[PDB]
Amino acid sequence: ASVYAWNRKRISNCVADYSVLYNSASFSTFKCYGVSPTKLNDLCFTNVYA
Amino acid sequence: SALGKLQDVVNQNAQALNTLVKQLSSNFGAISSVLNDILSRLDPPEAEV
Repeated sequence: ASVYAWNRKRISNCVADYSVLYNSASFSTFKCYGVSPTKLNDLCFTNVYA
Repeated sequence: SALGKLQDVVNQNAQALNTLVKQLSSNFGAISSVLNDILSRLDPPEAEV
């Protein structure tokens, strides 16, 4: 979708594997704060908003 | 209340101790007041700052 109408998705009640995303190396920018780029396998929270 | 001095001293000591205990759990500008959560959530450079 467009930037002013960005597609909003909610992720919960499942299992998230960010190791494949981090090791994919097909993403130009992987930039973030509050959580390290790694160490997402042993962490989880209430919900995910995409 | 015939021993107001001793009770006051005890109350002041307890209040100081409780204030220190409460201040143990202050953010101090950080993302969280729990050190373990920061260490288990954040990368070593930002974790150490």
